[PDB]
Amino acid sequence: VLGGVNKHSTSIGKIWLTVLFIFRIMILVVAAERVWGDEQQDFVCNTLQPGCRNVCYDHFFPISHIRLWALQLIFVSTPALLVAMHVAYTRHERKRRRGPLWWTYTCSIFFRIVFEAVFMYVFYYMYDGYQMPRLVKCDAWPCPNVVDCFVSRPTEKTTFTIFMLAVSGICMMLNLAELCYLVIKVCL
Amino acid sequence: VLGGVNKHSTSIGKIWLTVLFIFRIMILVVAAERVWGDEQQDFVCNTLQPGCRNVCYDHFFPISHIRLWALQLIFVSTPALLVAMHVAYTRHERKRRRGPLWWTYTCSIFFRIVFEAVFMYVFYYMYDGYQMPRLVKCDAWPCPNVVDCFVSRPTEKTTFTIFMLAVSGICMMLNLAELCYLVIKVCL
Repeated sequence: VLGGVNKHSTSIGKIWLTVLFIFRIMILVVAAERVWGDEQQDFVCNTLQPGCRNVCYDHFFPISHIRLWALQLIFVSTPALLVAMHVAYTRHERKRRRGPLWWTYTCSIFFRIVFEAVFMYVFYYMYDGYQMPRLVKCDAWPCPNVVDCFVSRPTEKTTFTIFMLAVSGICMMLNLAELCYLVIKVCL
Repeated sequence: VLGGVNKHSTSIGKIWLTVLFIFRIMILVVAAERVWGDEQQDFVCNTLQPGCRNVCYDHFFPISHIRLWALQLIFVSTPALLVAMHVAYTRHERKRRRGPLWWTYTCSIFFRIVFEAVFMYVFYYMYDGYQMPRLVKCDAWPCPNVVDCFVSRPTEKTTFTIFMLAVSGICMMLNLAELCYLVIKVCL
């Protein structure tokens, strides 16, 4: 909350973006330890081959969904943290002894859009959609031929994937609107 | 032994065919209860699906090898048994009150060749050779995808298959030679 206020921030940055960020954190907290807790423990494969469970789970879930969202939240909140420290350092120096603050705030907004876009592209490149399947067919060594494996709670995981994707898309739109608001105001 | 002697039988029928028939029976006796005893019990499939062991074994071994050879021995010894009863019935009637005996003996030889050839063709139509595989890949319902299954004692079963096939082929040749001996003698 505190690390989201600047003298150049409009109502969108002060209120709507701050609420959405808290919204994403709250959803992640309630859906991490309980929904994705038994992702590998309850991954059931129809085989007698030792080691097939480990390789098939790792093949279809190279990075867990909750870990991807945790990384995204850390990345998109870094530019806001950098701006706050720069403000304090400048405020300390000014007392001791647009402008520079305008460029730092504008640059932070640009990096928030880039980090938001990159993480959703990685999601689509890696899981080709939002729908988690009930069944996966795995043929990696040492599994013989093709082995059927069954995912834990596919429907609940699909529902939360839609929530995070939708809010992330809304956050990118709000950041874009704020960037356009600052550019046109200084230009015209 | 007794049911293999007729007044029209040459040395081949009296000696060589009788020894070969005893040879096949002796081999079958020592190789039935011990080599094929655990054919299904030691049939191991790499799966957790219930019922996959039953359907895959039945798919690849519709009739056991030993049961096929037992049926063949019964069939090829039937014409010899029929001839012996006809001789006793004729001998009883003659006392009570070439020729007919020549045709009965000749017909029995012809049926022995036919039964021998039919059972060998059935073996090749059903198992496409004498080599028993170590591994069979089975995809019949309810087995998921393709399941690996492992045969019990494939090498020992292959060795006895060669023995029975070789002796059956020799028995067919000897029967053919005896048939030609009788035909040319009566013709010329």
